[PDB]
Amino acid sequence: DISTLPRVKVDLVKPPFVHAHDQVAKTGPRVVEFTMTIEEKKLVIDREGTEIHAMTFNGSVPGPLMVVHENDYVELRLINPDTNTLLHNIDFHAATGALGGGALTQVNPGEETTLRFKATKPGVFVYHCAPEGMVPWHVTSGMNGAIMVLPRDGLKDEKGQPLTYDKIYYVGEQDFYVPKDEAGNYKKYETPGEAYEDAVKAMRTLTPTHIVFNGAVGALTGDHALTAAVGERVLVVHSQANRDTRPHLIGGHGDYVWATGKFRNPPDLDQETWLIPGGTAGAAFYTFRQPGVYAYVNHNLIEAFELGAAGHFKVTGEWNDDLMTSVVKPAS
Amino acid sequence: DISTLPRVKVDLVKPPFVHAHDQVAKTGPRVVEFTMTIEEKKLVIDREGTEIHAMTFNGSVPGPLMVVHENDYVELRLINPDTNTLLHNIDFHAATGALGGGALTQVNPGEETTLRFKATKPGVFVYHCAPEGMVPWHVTSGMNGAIMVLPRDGLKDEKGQPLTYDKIYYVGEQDFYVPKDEAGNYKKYETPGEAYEDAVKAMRTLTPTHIVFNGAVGALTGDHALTAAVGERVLVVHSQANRDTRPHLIGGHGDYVWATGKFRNPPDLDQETWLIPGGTAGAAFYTFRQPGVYAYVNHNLIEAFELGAAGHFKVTGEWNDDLMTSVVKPAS
Amino acid sequence: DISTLPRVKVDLVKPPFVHAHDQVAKTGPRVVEFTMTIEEKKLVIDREGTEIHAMTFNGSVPGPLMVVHENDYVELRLINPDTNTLLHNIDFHAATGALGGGALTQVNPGEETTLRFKATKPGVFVYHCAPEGMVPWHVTSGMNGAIMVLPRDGLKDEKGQPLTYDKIYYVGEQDFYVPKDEAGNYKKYETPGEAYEDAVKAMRTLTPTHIVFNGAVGALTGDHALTAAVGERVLVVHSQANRDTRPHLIGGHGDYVWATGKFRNPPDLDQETWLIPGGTAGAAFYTFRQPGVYAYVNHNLIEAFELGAAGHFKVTGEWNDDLMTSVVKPAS
Ligand SMILES: O=N[O-]
Ligand SMILES: O=N[O-]
Ligand SMILES: O=N[O-]
Ligand SMILES: [Cu+2]
Ligand SMILES: [Cu+2]
Ligand SMILES: [Cu+2]
Ligand SMILES: [Cu+2]
Ligand SMILES: [Cu+2]
Ligand SMILES: [Cu+2]
Repeated sequence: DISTLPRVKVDLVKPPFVHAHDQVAKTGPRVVEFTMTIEEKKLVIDREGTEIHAMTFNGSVPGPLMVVHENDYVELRLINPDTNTLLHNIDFHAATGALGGGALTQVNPGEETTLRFKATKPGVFVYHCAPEGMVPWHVTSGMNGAIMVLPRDGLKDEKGQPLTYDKIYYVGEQDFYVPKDEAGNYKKYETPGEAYEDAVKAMRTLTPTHIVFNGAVGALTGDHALTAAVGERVLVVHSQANRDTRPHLIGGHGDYVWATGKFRNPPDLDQETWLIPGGTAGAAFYTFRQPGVYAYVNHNLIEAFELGAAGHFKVTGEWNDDLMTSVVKPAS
Repeated sequence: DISTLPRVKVDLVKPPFVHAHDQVAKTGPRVVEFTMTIEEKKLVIDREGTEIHAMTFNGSVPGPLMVVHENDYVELRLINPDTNTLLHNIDFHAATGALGGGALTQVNPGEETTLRFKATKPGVFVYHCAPEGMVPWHVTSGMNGAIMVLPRDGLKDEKGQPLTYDKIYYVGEQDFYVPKDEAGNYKKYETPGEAYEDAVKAMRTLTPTHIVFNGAVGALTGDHALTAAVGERVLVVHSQANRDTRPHLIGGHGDYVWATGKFRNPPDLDQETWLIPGGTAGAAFYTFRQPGVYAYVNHNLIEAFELGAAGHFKVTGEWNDDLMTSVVKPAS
Repeated sequence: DISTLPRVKVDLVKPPFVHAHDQVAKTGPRVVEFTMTIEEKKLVIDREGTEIHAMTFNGSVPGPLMVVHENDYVELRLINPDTNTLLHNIDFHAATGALGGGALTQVNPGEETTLRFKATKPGVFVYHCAPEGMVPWHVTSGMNGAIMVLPRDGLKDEKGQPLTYDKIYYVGEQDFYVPKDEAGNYKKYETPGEAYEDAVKAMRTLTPTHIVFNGAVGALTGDHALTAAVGERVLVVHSQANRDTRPHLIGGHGDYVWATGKFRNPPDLDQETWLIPGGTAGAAFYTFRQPGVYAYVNHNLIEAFELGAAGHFKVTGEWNDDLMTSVVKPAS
């Protein structure tokens, strides 16, 4: 009887940060209560000042990472305020039935709904909006995120030994398809209905105009760079709701990688680059061994360095000259 | 001596259905005899009525799924009737030597040939036409299918326990590259020779105009939706002869997935989405747990919902409110 | 103390050949000394005579395959002669720290540098040039290669038994993005600075104009076809620094495949086609069973047969009619 289970309310945080949770379950199964509010808003996505009408869960692209344990129940209250103009819903790849919840969560502006589902499979999973007849538009406008369902005894390596992370970050990679005129400049629109056929035409090229981490070119750089220290074990969760991506930590590795994100499978070891299929979330564990700046990129380098799919880690600590050294510094 | 083996003639069926076979081999190795007749025909591939000149094995896109056991011999009689205009052949990725049989099966219109090969590796494998100098044209005009070579003791899970399916479906995903004029309308042609350079130019964009299951937008929907019942174990074989695809069952999972299709490898567990590389067939096993409509899609959602790469399952049975429930239905 | 280790100087060879090495380490850890000289040069990449300004390590696209054992130290002397015009550096995906060495190896023309790093993870790894603000231009102009770090006890199969290769080849697959005018003809340029914005614009299409093995259409064909004999165990290392590829040996298989190239993981068995993500190197082991010509291709067949991503193996020996035979040769 689900009514006899403990309930716990989670307060979500903005990516790339992740709400507090326990890796190993410290309670029995619980109903884990989340609330998200849909926000349609203008977002500046690049250095040129290109501004799109984003569709978001909780004001961010991506939506927040939700974290539960296997065989918990996830209960989501989804709010569509009357300040929005569109119908939205939510589909969880973690859930079973009703198009992942999409069939049960259609909310017009001024409506709310509450969905409960049992998290029966451990892994990281995409969630996204999926309104009938409009699915790729919503998803490619930013309306996606991920949920992590941890095994009750936490993560394990290929030999079944515990893998415990010290820090976790969530990188949502978003492909935008900003409509272009024939000269190649981005077009702007006065209503969603007036933008829609042009959105569809831009999507049908299959060529994103921008591919960004955390919602904008340069979002995970500067004062918003990811951080770690030498010796820290970091889990990076990475999702892409629509298009394949190939994450790579420049100067590092994926020590243990679940490229398709499902923790019942043994991880791949020592990866340089891993492929996360469109519509999947993956997770990579790394222990930093050197200080300095790392670039975390989609290793289609055009996507990384021309279209925006790159962020930085700033790592503190001691340099290890055994692992790498300049023997002769650049000279004539 | 192959002449001392039993011979069994198979009568093929139209995808997404699969000819009758045994999962566990009930005989010793056999020569399994198949016949396919090449048919060049006009096919309407979308709701707008876009009509292409398809090149098919046995009148269908994809070609039929052939099913044998490891170390059977496959004997194929390939017929190119004099009503066709082109040279064709057949390459099996399951076979060893002679470009998969392609070098030995070149048939002009009015010719036939018979190829025999030993199915030495268990898995699902693409087959396709591959005439010298014209390969991608034939393949992207529909001339591809798959063959499943089952282990003699049937499929096994990651622990080596039997996995037995109740139903099997074959989804062939086809990328078409319909030539477009500068305004973006599809062009039409009076002969294959007159279409060819325009075909090549359209292929060189690397951007399909259509991506469809079972040969047309909406082919696996409505009265042609895939079916199952709650509790049924279903194997979905999915092939793509030219381009990567990322299947996803909306509302379900791949309980056991061989994303690159080869059964000597342990399956990946609990997949949301899996990547099948171009030129590969993969196979996903799922036990349905909820009734209703599921969408089976390529999870590039643009490819799914704008370009045609989506089908439906209709699943009968009892709803499980423990797994998913609406707690508060959408309301003001 | 690294000064007490043996030093061994390697003389590199042109791809697809690989310098001589031992599969099983016959010495303790060593400092393995390599020298590469950067060469900017004009290269004819297709049958039409399209000529690009290539940027190379050691005069070749790809750069040479370096081969060391796990926990060796790699010491590279990188030379940028004053005959070149650009700044270059080198990033090794095998290395840990300083952006894979990129931060420590920036060499102006007329400069050289020496980097040492410990090869701590066994696998095949990409290396490439990565100058700040210009990364995809250098990489997509040919400035990439791979390094193989073998386990000290050589390669092993999925059961931990030795896999020993008789021959090894390195296939570098390169995506070029040759700028096109509006009519679609390739443009030509009088300086790198004058080409750069057009390079960027061509890259931003995400649609390569050429995809080639060993630096040009047809490079691994004819007198430069790869060779083997029936019964020979061949390892093919394949890298792609920027874009996903899906290798396939037409008429063969990948008996044992490390699609993401890392030897601590068990190989995938019996692959028809495998996906190597952009920014990764993979390795496939095959024992030839039939003589004749094989085509080794990217199984996006458009990329293979229209854009250049295809090479040949010529295999000597005895035909096995048990594995494949023409029963009835093509006839009326
Ligand atoms: O085929 N693009 O996901
Ligand atoms: O690179 N397309 O398969
Ligand atoms: O998304 N191309 O690597
Ligand atoms: Cu929405
Ligand atoms: Cu989805
Ligand atoms: Cu054909
Ligand atoms: Cu093929
Ligand atoms: Cu360079
Ligand atoms: Cu790199």
